[PDB]
Amino acid sequence: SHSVKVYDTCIGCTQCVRACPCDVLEMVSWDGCKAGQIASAPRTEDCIGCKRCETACPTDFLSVRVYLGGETTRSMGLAY
Amino acid sequence: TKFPKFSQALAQDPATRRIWYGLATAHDLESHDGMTEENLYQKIFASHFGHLAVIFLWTSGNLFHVAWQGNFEQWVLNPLKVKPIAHAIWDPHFGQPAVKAFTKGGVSYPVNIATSGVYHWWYTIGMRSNTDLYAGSLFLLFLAGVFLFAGWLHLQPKFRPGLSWFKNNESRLNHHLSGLFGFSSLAWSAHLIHVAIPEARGQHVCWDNFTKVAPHPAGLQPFFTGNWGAYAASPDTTNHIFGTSEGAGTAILTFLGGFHPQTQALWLTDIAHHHLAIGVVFIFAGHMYRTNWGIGHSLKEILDAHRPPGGRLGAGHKGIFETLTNSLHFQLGLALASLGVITSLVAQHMYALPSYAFIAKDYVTQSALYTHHQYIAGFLMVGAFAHGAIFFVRDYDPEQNKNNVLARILDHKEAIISHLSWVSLFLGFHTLGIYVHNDVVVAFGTPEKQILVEPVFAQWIQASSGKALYGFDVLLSSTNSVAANASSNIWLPGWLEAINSGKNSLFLPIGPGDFLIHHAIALALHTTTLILVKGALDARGSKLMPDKKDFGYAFPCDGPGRGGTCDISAWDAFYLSMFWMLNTIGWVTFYWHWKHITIWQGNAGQFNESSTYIMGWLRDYLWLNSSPLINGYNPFGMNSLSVWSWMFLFGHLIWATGFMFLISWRGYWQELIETLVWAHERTPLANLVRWKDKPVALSIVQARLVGLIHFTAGYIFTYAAFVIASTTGKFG
Amino acid sequence: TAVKPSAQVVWPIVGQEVLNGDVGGGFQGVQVTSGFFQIWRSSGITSEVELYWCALAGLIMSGLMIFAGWFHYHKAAPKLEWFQNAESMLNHHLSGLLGLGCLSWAG
Amino acid sequence: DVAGLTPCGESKEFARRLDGSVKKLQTRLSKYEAGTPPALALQKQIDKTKNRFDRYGKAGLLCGTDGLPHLITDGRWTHSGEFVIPGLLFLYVAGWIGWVGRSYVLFARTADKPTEKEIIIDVPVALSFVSTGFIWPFSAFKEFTSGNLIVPADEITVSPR
Amino acid sequence: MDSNFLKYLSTAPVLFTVWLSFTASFIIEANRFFPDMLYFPM
Amino acid sequence: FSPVPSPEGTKETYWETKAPSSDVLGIGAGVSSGNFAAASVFAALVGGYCTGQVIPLTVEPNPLFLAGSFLLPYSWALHVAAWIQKNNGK
Amino acid sequence: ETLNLQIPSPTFEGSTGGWLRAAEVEEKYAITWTSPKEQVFEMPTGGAAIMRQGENLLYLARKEQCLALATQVKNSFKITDYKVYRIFPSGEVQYLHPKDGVFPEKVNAGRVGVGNVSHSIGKNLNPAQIKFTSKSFNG
Amino acid sequence: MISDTQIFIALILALVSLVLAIRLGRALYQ
Ligand code: CLA
Ligand code: CLA
Ligand code: CLA
Ligand code: CLA
Ligand code: CLA
Ligand code: CLA
Ligand SMILES: CC1=CCCC(C)(C)[C@H]1/C=C/C(C)=C/C=C/C(C)=C/C=C/C=C(C)/C=C/C=C(C)/C=C/C1=C(C)CCCC1(C)C
Ligand SMILES: CC1=CCCC(C)(C)[C@H]1/C=C/C(C)=C/C=C/C(C)=C/C=C/C=C(C)/C=C/C=C(C)/C=C/C1=C(C)CCCC1(C)C
Ligand code: SF4
Ligand code: SF4
Ligand code: SF4
Repeated sequence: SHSVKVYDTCIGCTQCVRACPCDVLEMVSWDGCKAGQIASAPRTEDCIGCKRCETACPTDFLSVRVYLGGETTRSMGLAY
Repeated sequence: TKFPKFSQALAQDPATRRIWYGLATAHDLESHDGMTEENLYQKIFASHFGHLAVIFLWTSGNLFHVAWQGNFEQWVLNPLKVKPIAHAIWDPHFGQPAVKAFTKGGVSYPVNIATSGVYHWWYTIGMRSNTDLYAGSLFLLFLAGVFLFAGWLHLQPKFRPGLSWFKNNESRLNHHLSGLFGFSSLAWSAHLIHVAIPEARGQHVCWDNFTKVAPHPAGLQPFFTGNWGAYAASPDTTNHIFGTSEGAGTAILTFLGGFHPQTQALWLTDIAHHHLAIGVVFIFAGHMYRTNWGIGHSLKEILDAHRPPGGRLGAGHKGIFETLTNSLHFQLGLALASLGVITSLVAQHMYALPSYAFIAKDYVTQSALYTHHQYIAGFLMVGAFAHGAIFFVRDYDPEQNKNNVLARILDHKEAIISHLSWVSLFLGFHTLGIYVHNDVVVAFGTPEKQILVEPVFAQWIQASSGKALYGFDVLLSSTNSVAANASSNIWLPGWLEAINSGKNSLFLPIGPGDFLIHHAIALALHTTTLILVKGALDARGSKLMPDKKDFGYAFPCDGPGRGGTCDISAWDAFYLSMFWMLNTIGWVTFYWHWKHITIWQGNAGQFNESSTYIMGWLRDYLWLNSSPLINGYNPFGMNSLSVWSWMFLFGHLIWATGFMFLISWRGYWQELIETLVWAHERTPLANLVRWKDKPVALSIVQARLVGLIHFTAGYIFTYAAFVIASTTGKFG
Repeated sequence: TAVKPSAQVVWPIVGQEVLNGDVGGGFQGVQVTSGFFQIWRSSGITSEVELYWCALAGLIMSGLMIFAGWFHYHKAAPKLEWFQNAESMLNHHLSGLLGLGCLSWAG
Repeated sequence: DVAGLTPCGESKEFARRLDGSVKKLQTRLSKYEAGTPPALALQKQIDKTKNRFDRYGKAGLLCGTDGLPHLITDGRWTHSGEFVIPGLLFLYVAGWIGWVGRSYVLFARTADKPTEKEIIIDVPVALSFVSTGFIWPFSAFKEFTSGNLIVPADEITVSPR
Repeated sequence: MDSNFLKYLSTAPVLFTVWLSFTASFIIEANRFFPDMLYFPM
Repeated sequence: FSPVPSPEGTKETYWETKAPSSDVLGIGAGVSSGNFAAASVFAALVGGYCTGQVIPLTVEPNPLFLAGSFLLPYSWALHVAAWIQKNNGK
Repeated sequence: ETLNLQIPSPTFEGSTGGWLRAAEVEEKYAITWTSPKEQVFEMPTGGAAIMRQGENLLYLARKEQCLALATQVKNSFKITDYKVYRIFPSGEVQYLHPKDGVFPEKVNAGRVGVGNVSHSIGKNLNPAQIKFTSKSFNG
Repeated sequence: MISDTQIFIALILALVSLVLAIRLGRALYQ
């Protein structure tokens, strides 16, 4: 699977989760940012590696970071 | 599900990508699962013994196929007229016209004519018969077996070297300088003095008589008295017929300089004295480092103490010792940069100063050897920068390298890269502009208007070495000079004869075309360096991707965000610079070959007038010399240049097929493949057969590599077919 | 059959006047391959004066089309229901444009 | 002479270049009548060819064995009109363009919207700047020394490495 | 003259094309009156 | 990544002072600066003499003048050592 | 909670873009939603289908195929009633989306953060530091 | 010229080299 990380520079804008086509990311409560929430990745096995979450990230360096790793049928986007 | 046993991430991939990536990552032992440093160095050691053996099997094969199928004994009788045979052809696809067309070489069977020069090398070093070529092939088969057993043996538990052994820098340097470089150069002098020198003079010396046949009539008594100049007395006469006793001297060590007048090669006594000198020098250099007896240098102490007190290099080389030793990629990069410069020296000094008898009249061999070693040079130099990029990504620790030369190179990475960008642009704009100026003015019927700039600096260098063509009267060219007087009693008479005579490639005449092409090569070397240096320096990060190090050396991209990140990896700057390497070695070998074929006709002025504009390069080199090559077969028959005629088209095909992988990218191909997966599953009588691995399109990095390999292979096969067939078909 | 068509002459500037080659008919110019000479002979022009009148007719049409584009965007722009008349447009482009085009050209 | 070259005025190969270049045009002129426009054009081309070769012969250029002028660019003052002096003219114009553009980008930074000044150029101000370039070596060296050309290394964005 | 038409003529492509046409035009005129200048004459 | 070995007796030679410590001279660490400066001038004169006397090289050069000609580059390292020893108070 | 296998499906005239043998041998995805109307939507795998008024059931080969229909149904027809399931060939039905009844874009209690790194991205360890040791590059 | 027996000696030594190559490749592969 791919490995998806969220760094503590996340402002909790929820945009990376909305971008996610594969329900990899979700919002959890976090007191670090003003929004009271940070992104989380409890479903990186469904991560295809599209990196749409990275594009939606408005932080200077993407708080969400996809690291392409081992490929599976799910992470390869194979309908066969 | 278990082929990449070194990679569980690939061994669980259900696609065809697993096979490709397991094949492509097989030799990257550092990335293998559960890899310790002990096991890494011990597998590299054993696989270095396997490379040693492959080289020896390759050389034994060349010797065996020439001993068996070649015409070596016919060639040594008459080396200027007989064409050397590489090996025979047994091809069941041949027609009888093809069988007849390849039956040259004075034999009764189809053959390939050797362009490798191994006949001239084996002739020069002593080999006379097929029995000793075969004996050499046998000895190399034994040595290949010895190094295969050594590779297996040093994988056994008691014979496994420790990491303390693998990083003993001082003992390895002492032994490689004094034993591997120096003593084997001294032993090579012994081979020349004991075998090659007597057999160049008609007297056979083999293992059967070499302890009862003295190389010198006096014989090891002048050496043990200090009367060393008695070994230079009575050199080979200018009437010497190589291989025979007539005109032969008794000297075994000389500094005559220039060339043997018949073979047009360097004197073998000069070569024997060269390896004796360079041997003693390297042996002395191999006593530099402290190993076990308290004399010598510690490499750590030398590197730590070389920080200039002005502070301009920062901490200097503090910590460079550890970085080099711990980083196999830093060592590979130093080794490959060093080796690439040498095989460029090999290419440049072997055409201008040939050592082998009757080569430099084998124009095909000279062209093939120069082209071969320059392409090897470009590959080694690009790989050196590649492994410097891999060093920065994988082995470079900034905390261990604080304010070093390495940190301070990264600190000004933008000054280095932007000034390489400037010099590349500078040279490119002007060199192309002068070339286009020349093309436009010649096209408009006004060749005089051409901007022709004489290569005065290089001509001054030629004159400084004794060329009298330009009338500089500098150093050796001036008869009454300190430099000229000093070498007059030793090497200058021969050198002046060699340099001034126009029958050799030593300091070939240079004019405006030479200037323009040298500037083109400067643009190419600077631009390949720009791409490679930009890749190495930005390997660990950039404004576009600050954490690039975390992704590795070879990754596809960071996605379409931040504007687009295609070809952002350091591997992708290797990939892009590989085209620039091919382009520069193209410019170098096109220049070398065109200048030499024009000189070899006796028509050097045709290069002098046509090389200053690009249509001269197109019509007078590529189009004019294509005609023997592309007529290797036609509707009127075929000749022995048909194979190069087929290879030339084969290179054009591979090269163009590479464009498919480089222009068309993955999403198109994955959508084709999904329709093929649908079609196979829906076709009756065919859906009984199922793939074990799901067919996927090639990866982004893999297709860049596949297109690069196809481009490169097409480049090599096209030019090899051209440089060999045009020179063979023309013979001049 | 002997003179080569040429309708482009270069200025002598940087030696480029070599491009005014000897195309024939006491003339130097760039040989043209667009087949206009054969079109004009097929039209029956047989005079350079009539080619000047055709150049003026093209110039007048060019002015009328650039005026019509300005007029039909800025002064009188048709509504969408005008453009969505495919039957009317096809009737006029078959009958009027192509049909009277062929009829007038045949005439 | 220099580098074994011959002055173009006494080299026979330059003279045969001129003679062949004039013969090519004279055989093109041999197919036209005297007053016709192609003949007049061809004769002016012959006159230009003769003027070019006549000027090059008396210029101190050095010809090769091929009869074409060669440029000596090692720095010698007897040949400074081929690279050193044209190069000084270039560097003056190039530094002019560079100083003028640099002055305009520094002006445009102090604008209400800096990026409109670079796609819609303030032409009176930019023409004031194009007039500034005639004394760029002094203007730029005083700019350099007064700490206004070079910004310090800690005011420049760099990659983490 | 209209200020918006002058602001249009101050746009980057118009000034670029006019300035490089003026530049090209005096290179052409200088090579017309004084052709074949391979060297600075001295 | 693993301990990198160095020969026994390897000591620290990184310096940021005016001169390196005399330990960078190895076996010449205890030699006085006057002794290096005099050895340096002596080596420069005898090396230059021995070099000069065999500049037209013959097939019979004097081996002592060849060996003595090696004192000229050796004199360079000697005066660098002289500078290091004077700036260490030796 | 569990997938009612009897839910009627949208009216699709079939397509070649649907699922292949890996759906019946590895995994299949299902998406259900309630529609207020008998309305035409676009299939992720091809042409157009008609979702029925009431509850609809779909069988797709990918979770992205399911979530693509989910976005089309939420942005054009305003259905927020979509549940995405992964059905194993064994017959096990795995509920996927939204995983805890609340959309991922909305915070929910009892969600534990996975993948969260306590420092910013420039404080990642260099690869040389993590070489020949199992220690992770995220500090 | 090379005898058939000489070629057979070369083939014997290359077979010994093949066996040692197999043994090294298996050892490197583990
Ligand atoms: C019989 C009438 C008629 C004619 C001749 C045309 C002709 C044309 N229409 Mg059409 N059009 C018509 C009716 C007509 N339209 C109607 C009724 C509608 C409404 C439904 C449209 C809607 C329409 C649209 C929406 C578009 C056109 C376009 C075009 C042009 C196509 C490009 C081309 O080949 O031009 C080259 C051929 C020529 C002959 C150029 C001549 C130009 C004039 C206008 C032709 C007629 C001149 C005059 C009638 C001749 C008098 C003869 C006299 C000397 C005796 C062409 C000028 C397209 C276009 O390019 O827009 C400009 C376009 O987008 N038309
Ligand atoms: C005298 C002692 C000695 C000698 C001879 C060698 C020899 C060798 N060692 Mg070394 N080694 C030694 C002691 C020694 N070792 C010690 C003491 C240690 C421990 C501290 C090591 C530790 C060590 C390691 C860790 C490794 C080696 C390796 C090697 C091999 C290098 C690969 C090769 O083919 O290069 C051959 C190089 C040359 C022949 C010289 C290069 C010539 C230059 C490049 C240009 C000259 C061009 C010239 C004209 C040639 C023309 C040829 C002709 C066609 C014209 C080589 C056989 C490596 C290897 O492959 O393992 C088997 C390796 O990994 N050694
Ligand atoms: C003929 C083929 C060709 C040419 C000319 C270039 C040219 C260049 N390459 Mg490219 N390249 C090519 C093929 C080519 N490449 C291929 C096949 C590859 C493999 C992918 C690469 C990969 C590559 C990389 C990876 C890099 C380059 C770089 C460079 C530059 C190196 C020379 C330089 O710095 O200044 C020479 C400049 C020129 C030759 C430009 C010509 C000047 C123009 C034509 C002026 C003309 C003006 C005219 C009026 C325009 C009319 C337009 C009209 C519409 C009005 C230059 C832009 C390097 C670079 O950018 O370094 C700074 C670099 O990093 N190239
Ligand atoms: C930075 C650009 C550059 C580069 C990489 C090279 C590279 C090379 N040159 Mg070229 N050369 C250059 C600029 C350059 N040259 C210029 C501007 C001139 C004057 C026209 C020459 C004239 C020249 C000759 C005559 C010869 C070479 C040769 C060579 C080769 C050997 C090394 C040498 O002589 O360097 C030459 C290095 C320099 C001249 C210094 C370059 C550094 C500066 C920055 C260049 C810019 C200077 C500036 C534009 C002019 C000064 C102003 C002046 C008008 C007052 C090598 C291919 C030789 C060769 O192999 O030809 C076969 C040779 O004989 N060069
Ligand atoms: C980039 C666009 C382009 C350009 C520059 C040219 C340039 C040229 N064309 Mg070509 N042409 C093009 C596109 C283009 N063509 C296309 C797309 C078509 C298909 C309709 C044609 C069909 C075509 C024909 C049939 C002829 C030319 C001719 C010519 C030459 C003379 C120009 C002229 O006055 O034509 C004048 C055209 C004529 C005198 C004959 C016109 C006959 C056609 C059938 C009229 C149809 C008009 C009608 C409005 C088309 C509607 C499209 C239809 C499908 C509804 C010149 C080389 C002529 C040539 O090569 O002579 C040497 C010629 O006979 N062109
Ligand atoms: C006049 C403005 C200007 C100035 C002062 C500079 C200054 C510089 N540039 Mg250049 N550059 C410019 C515009 C300018 N740039 C533009 C518009 C482009 C896009 C084509 C580039 C592209 C560029 C590259 C690709 C490189 C440089 C490099 C450099 C540096 C080396 C100097 C050099 O050789 O220039 C070289 C100049 C060029 C290659 C392009 C010249 C572009 C034209 C001629 C200038 C534009 C004129 C401008 C429109 C003036 C309008 C002002 C007016 C309204 C008053 C230096 C920092 C090099 C570097 O980093 O080395 C250290 C380098 O590699 N620049
Ligand atoms: C890339 C590669 C992979 C893995 C790593 C690696 C090991 C380091 C590397 C090395 C690869 C290497 C080094 C590969 C080496 C491959 C080699 C050396 C292959 C040699 C084959 C020789 C044969 C089959 C001859 C057989 C002769 C016969 C049967 C004659 C028999 C007989 C005749 C007639 C006469 C005598 C009697 C009999 C006995 C009857
Ligand atoms: C990218 C990268 C990242 C970090 C790690 C890394 C691998 C190290 C690195 C790679 C770096 C690489 C790939 C570096 C490549 C470096 C190279 C190719 C350096 C070439 C050096 C050649 C020199 C200094 C020639 C000197 C000749 C001289 C002095 C001749 C003198 C003369 C003599 C004697 C005779 C003639 C007269 C004259 C002219 C006087
Ligand atoms: S987008 Fe970047 S910032 Fe906005 S939530 Fe996802 S991670 Fe945090
Ligand atoms: S990569 Fe595509 S899938 Fe993986 S998390 Fe970012 S968005 Fe969701
Ligand atoms: S195009 Fe291919 S490479 Fe370029 S960004 Fe999108 S994916 Fe990465």
